[PDB]
Amino acid sequence: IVGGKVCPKGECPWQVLLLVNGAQLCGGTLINTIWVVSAAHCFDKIKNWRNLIAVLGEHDLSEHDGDEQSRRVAQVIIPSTYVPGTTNHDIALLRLHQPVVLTDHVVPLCLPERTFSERTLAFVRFSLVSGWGQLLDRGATALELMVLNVPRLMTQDCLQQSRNITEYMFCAGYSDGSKDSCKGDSGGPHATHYRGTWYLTGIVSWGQGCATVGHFGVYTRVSQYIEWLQKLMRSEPRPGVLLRAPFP
Amino acid sequence: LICVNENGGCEQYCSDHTGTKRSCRCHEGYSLLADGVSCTPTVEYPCGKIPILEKR
Ligand SMILES: [Ca+2]
Repeated sequence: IVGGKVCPKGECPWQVLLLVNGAQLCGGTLINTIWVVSAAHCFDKIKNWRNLIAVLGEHDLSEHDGDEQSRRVAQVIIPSTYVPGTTNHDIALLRLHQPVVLTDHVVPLCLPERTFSERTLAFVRFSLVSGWGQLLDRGATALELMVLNVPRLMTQDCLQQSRNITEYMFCAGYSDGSKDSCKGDSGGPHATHYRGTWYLTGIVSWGQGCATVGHFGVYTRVSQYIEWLQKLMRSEPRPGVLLRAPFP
Repeated sequence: LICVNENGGCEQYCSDHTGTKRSCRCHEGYSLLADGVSCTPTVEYPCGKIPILEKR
């Protein structure tokens, strides 16, 4: 996160930390006790699928306080329409091997319904993005979780404000190279507040470099995937670690 | 009535039937108040609620 502040411990209870072999890989969002939404591109070059870990309750990466929670990722589900190496349909549904135990520090983010999210949330101006990614383009990632409040644009206004952006995405952020999300933040939550409740509206995806002036952040439009997400969450687990499910 | 405008006054989800007939709902872990629009938590950690801020 470039141009943000530290998320006070506990105020980003749904944020997830994805690790490969112990290494920081990506961020993700907890939407239930066994389900984590992330970003497809985070798995394009995955090393050993049998070393994928999700960490809930994490805050400061240099200290263990007992609130952290570790679970093995049992399955990573990706829409059929996703093309590795590209950016459209950048969404992934992870199934934890065992459930996280909800506590004051581990809480799921509401996955809203299609209608509510398209005609009401999609219009809330400011939302939050978080992750332990780079604090500057070509800079070092963060030790403490970062959060940044960014403004969502209209697909039309985004294109023009820049002289590649499907309807499965939406822009948000700022063009003055001062605020944005970076690599390390991919797969993290774009969360919207409405009537006393946060909901998942975007997934940190790609974007021309990090905090690149003249550019906005691109986030996967979650709303285009609620039904996909739900059908899978209500299905029975099929063998295999990496699975591609049809989309729509 | 139809709940397309202002979320039909629902705290969370709503859906409008026939004409003038609408119904607000809540995400799991919540229940709809007698009020008709408000959702109140039914479990210890409802989605989208931040315990440290909630508990004040
Ligand atoms: Ca820690």
